[PDB]
Amino acid sequence: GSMSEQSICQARAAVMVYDDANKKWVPAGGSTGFSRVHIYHHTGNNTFRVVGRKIQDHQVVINCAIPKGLKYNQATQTFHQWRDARQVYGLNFGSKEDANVFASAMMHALEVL
Ligand SMILES: CC(=O)N[C@@H](Cc1ccccc1Cl)C(=O)N1CCC[C@]12C=C[C@@H]1CC[C@@H](C(=O)N3CCC[C@@H]4C=C[C@H]5CC[C@@H](C(=O)O)N5C(=O)[C@H]43)N1C2=O
Repeated sequence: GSMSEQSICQARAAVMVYDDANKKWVPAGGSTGFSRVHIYHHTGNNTFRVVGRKIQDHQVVINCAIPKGLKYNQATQTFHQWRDARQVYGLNFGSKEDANVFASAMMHALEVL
């Protein structure tokens, strides 16, 4: 938390999860809109996670570990995505600057893990 984790970036993005059964992206957490998406570094054990909160109502729409070896796909300059055993996640960034901020922090996490 506040004492164990440190934010290494903030970026604006609509967070989406892939509905594998329907072959469609769905808003993470149930409602379409932009979130503030952090990567948080647990400095103690050198782990990272992605945490995003809807700007409007503060709902946490994503909270997922970044595992070592993750393949992070920059599909376009403003839409990046990744997978784990359970979900495919997509970040539709509000600008290329946000995309670069977040990708730059994710790529750091992946090299230091
Ligand atoms: C082997 C594998 O798993 N491959 C993954 C990718 C991957 C590769 C390597 C490592 C991890 C991963 Cl994750 C894969 O390809 N995946 C993950 C499931 C989703 C998808 C599969 C098919 C569709 C084709 C279309 C494409 C897609 O979704 N978009 C294209 C460009 C961005 C464009 C942007 C936004 C969203 C807003 C909704 C819709 C729209 O804009 O209307 N849309 C889009 O159309 C978006 N797909 C994918 O990304």
